[PDB]
Amino acid sequence: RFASVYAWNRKRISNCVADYSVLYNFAPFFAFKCYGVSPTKLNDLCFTN
Amino acid sequence: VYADSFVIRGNEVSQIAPGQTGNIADYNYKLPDDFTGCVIAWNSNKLDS
Repeated sequence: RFASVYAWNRKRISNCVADYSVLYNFAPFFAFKCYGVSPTKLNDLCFTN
Repeated sequence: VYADSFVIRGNEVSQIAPGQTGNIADYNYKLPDDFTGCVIAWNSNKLDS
């Protein structure tokens, strides 16, 4: 289940290597809009959390 | 002048633009950043279904 907006959830991601290509395997994304980062170049940047 | 004609679902018409997202603008067609022309569309659900 997904918590409603009146009480939103929040989870951190860190201490792991990430691959967003498998993200395409779940479902087709309706919008998939990236504002500040090029969506194609999400696999060559190292972040904190 | 040129011409490219096709029937396609009207819920993704917004994907027809230089540097747009979605399957139409990424994996099925693309327009360059130097496009100088026009785009026309009109309803075709009833006629071809």
